[PDB]
Amino acid sequence: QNIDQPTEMTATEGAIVQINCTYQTSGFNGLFWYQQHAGEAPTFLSYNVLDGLEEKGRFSSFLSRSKGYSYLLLKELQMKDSASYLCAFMDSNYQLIWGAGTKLIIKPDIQNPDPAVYQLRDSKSSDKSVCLFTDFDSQTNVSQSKDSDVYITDKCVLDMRSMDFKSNSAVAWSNKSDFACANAFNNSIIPEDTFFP
Amino acid sequence: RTHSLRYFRLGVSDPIVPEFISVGYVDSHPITTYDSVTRQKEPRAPWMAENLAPDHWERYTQLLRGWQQMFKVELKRLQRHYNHSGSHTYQRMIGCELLEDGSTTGFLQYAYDGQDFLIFNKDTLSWLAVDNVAHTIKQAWEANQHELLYQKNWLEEECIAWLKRFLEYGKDTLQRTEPPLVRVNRKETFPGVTALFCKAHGFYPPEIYMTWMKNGEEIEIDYGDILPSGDGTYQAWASIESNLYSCHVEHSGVHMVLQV
Amino acid sequence: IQRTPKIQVYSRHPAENGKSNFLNCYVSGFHPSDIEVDLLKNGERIEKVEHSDLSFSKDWSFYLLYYTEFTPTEKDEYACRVNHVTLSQPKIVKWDR
Amino acid sequence: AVVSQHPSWVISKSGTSVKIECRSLDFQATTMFWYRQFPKQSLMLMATSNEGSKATYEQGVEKDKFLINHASLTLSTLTVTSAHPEDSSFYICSARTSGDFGEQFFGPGTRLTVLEDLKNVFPPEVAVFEPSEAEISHTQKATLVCLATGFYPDHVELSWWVNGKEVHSGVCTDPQPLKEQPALNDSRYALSSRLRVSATFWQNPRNHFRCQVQFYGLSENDEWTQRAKPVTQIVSAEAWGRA
Ligand SMILES: *[C@@H](C)/C=N/c1c(NC[C@H](O)[C@H](O)[C@H](O)CO)[nH]c(=O)[nH]c1=O
Ligand code: NA
Repeated sequence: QNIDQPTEMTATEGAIVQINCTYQTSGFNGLFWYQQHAGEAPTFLSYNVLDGLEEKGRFSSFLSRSKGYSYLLLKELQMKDSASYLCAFMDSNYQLIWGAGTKLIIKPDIQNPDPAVYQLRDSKSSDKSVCLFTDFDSQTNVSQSKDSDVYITDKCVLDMRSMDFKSNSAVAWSNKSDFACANAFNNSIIPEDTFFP
Repeated sequence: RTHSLRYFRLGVSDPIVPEFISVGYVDSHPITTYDSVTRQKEPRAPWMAENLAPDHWERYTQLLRGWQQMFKVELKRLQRHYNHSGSHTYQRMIGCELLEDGSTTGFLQYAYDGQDFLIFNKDTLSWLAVDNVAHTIKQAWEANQHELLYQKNWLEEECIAWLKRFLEYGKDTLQRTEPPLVRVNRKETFPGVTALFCKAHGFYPPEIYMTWMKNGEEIEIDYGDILPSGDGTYQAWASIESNLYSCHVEHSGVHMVLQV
Repeated sequence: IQRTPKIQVYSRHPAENGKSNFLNCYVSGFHPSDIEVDLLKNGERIEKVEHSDLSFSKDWSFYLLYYTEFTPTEKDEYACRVNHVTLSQPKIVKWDR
Repeated sequence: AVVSQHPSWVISKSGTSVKIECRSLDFQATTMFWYRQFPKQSLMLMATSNEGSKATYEQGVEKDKFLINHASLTLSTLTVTSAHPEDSSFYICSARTSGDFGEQFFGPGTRLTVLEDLKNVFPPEVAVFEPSEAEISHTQKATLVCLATGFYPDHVELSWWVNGKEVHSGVCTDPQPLKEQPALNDSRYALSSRLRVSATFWQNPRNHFRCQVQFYGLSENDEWTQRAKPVTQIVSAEAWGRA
C-alpha cells in the first residue's frame, strides 16, 4: 500500500501544469491536495472522493478511483504558485497516507532581456559595495562561488505588478581588495551581450 | 446470495447499562462489538479475529473512542433543544446490501427515542428531518458538502468492499445452506374444528417462505415467526383450518411441495 | 414512544418427554434496551442459563434470546419471566408443549 | 477553522526541555497530530494525540524523547525532554475535523533550534545599497539591495517599507541564507533582498526606503554572561530618494 507523485516540477509562468498523484490501496475514503510554501505549514486545496474533474478557480483536482489516480491542475500559472504540493489519501482504516510532495518551480517568461552587471554603494558606508547581475534570461543560470571570501546568491524573480514586469537578479559581494564587477560572475556562463558600465 | 453489512450505534442519556454501544453485523451475525465500559473494539465471530490483523482493532478502537464522544455531545444537545425531561436514547444505523443480481443498496439513519429522526438520501446528498429540531441539525450537516460526498462513496463502494471481504472470511458460516426439516401435523385449534400445521426447523439462512394451497389456489393463513433455535439454525410454521390442501415451501433456492 | 417486548417461549428441536432439548425464550421488538429476564421450573429461577447478547433490529427496537438445556417432563411446567419499563407488573409466559 | 501553536520560534540549549503548546481557537479537537520537517525532507508525522487515550508514536519517534499529552479538548502539548542539536527541526501541529473524511487544520510554525552553546547566537547587521546611476541610465528602473549579515541561527524575517507601508510589489528575497564560512559548521549567515522601483520614484527626495530585519533570538528567561544579549529584536537600514 503506497502513494507516488514527482519529486520536482519546473514550468514557465502563464501555462497549465498537471501534478499527477497515483496510489494503490485496499481501501480508499478520499484524496487530499495540500499546498505548502517553504518554512510554512500546509493549507488545504481540495478533497476528491467521487470520480471526475472538480474546478475551484485557477486550480482543478481530478480523480479516477478506478485508475487509482489524481491530478492537481494549476492553470494561468503565477510566481506565487512556487510551493510544494502534498498529496494524501484516507485508507481503509481512516489513516491519512502522505506523499513525499512535488516541489513546483515557476521559471518566469523573460521576453525582453538586457543582461547587465551593476555596482551599488552603501547608504552610510563608503568602502562597502555589491555587484548585481540583473535583467538576464531564464536560460542563463547563476552558479555559486568556488571562493570562500566572495559571496554569490542564486537568481530570484521580482514582479513589478504596477507595470507587468519581471526580472531575474543575482547579487555578489566581497571584502577582497581586487573584487570587481567585471570578474564577479566568472564562475557562471553569462550572455556574450551582457552590459558592463 | 443476497447479503448485508450494518453497524449500529446506541447512546443512553441516563445509564445504569453502558452509556454507549456499537455492534456490527454481516447478515444476522454479530461480527464486532465496542462499549463505553471496555473502551476496546472486540470481535464477536471467531473467523473475524483469525483474519483481521492486530493493527485493525487498534485503529478502529481509537475511531470508536472518538465516535462515542461525538454521540455524547449530540445526545446532550438534542435533549436540551427539546427541553425533554427524563431518560432519552440516540441511535445510528449504517449499512450495505449486495443483492444476488449484483446490484447494491446503501443507507444511513439516526433515531432519537427509537423513532426516525434523520434519514440520509445518497442520490440527492441531503438529510431528511422529521421536525423543527431535526431540521436545525440537517441545516448544519448539509453545510459540509465534503462529508456528504465522503458518505455517498463510503456506502456505495467502501461498505460493499468490506462486506465482500467478510463473506470470504466467514464463507463456511455465512455462505452455507442448511435445508429445512418440514412436517405436517393435524391438531384441533378449538372444540370440533381442525387445523393443519406446517412446522419447519433446523434451516439456514433464516429467510424462509411457508404458505398453504387449495388444489392450487393460495389460501386466511395463520403464521409463526422465524425464530432462532440456538444452534445457529432457525425455525418457523404456518397453518389453515372436502378440499385437498398442500403446504408449498420455498427456502434458499429450492422449492418444496408437501401434499397432505 | 416506548415499545413493549414480545415474549415467545419454545423448545429448540420438537420436544418429546425423555430426550434432551433446549428451552428458548425470545424477547423481541422492545424499546428501550434495559430488560431483565429469567426462566422458571414451576416458579424457580434456573441457576445455569446461557443467553445471547443485546441484539439490534433495523426497526430501531432490540431483541434477546435466553436459552437453557433441559429434558421435558409431562408434570413439570416451564415459563419465562420478563420485566421491562412497559410492563407495570412483571410478565410470565408459560411454555405451551 | 483555525489552530494556533505557541511559540513560533525557539532557541534552547542542549539538555533542556522545550514545550510546544497547540490550541484549536474555535472547535474542540478529539485528535491532534504532531508533524516534523527536517531540512530538506518531506513533512513526516511523528505522533498522534488522543483525548481520553494514550499517544501513538511512529517508526523513528522515541516515546522517551517526546512527551505529548492531550491537556484539554482545545489543547495538545509536545515536550522535548533532554534536547540535542539533532532534535532541531520545524514542528507543525495539526487538528482533525469532527467529520470522518479526515481534513486536518494545521498550526503555523514552530521553528526549534537546539544549540550546545548560546555564545554562537548573533543578531544581524543590516546595510542598504542605493541604486546604480548606470542602471537608471539604461533600464529606467532603480533596484535597491539590502543585506542582513553575520546572524545565527537562520531566525530572520526580511521586510521592505516604502514611506511607512510594507511592500511586496517589486521585492525579492533569497529563500536560503549564505554561510559566511561554509568550511566550519555552526557558521554565521548572510541574506540579501531586492527592491526595484521606478526611475522617477527613487529620484523623488521625499521618498523613504527602509529594509527591516526581524530577529528571533533568545528569551528574557535565558541567561547571558557576556556583548549585548542577542534577544528577539529588529535591525533596520534606511534610504532616501536622490535626484
Ligand atoms: C470495525 C471495522 C468497526 N466499525 C464500525 C463502523 N464502521 C462503519 C464506518 O466506518 C462508520 O460508520 C463511518 O462513520 C461511516 O461514515 N461503524 C460503526 O457504527 N461502528 C463500528 O464499530
Ligand atoms: Na488500506
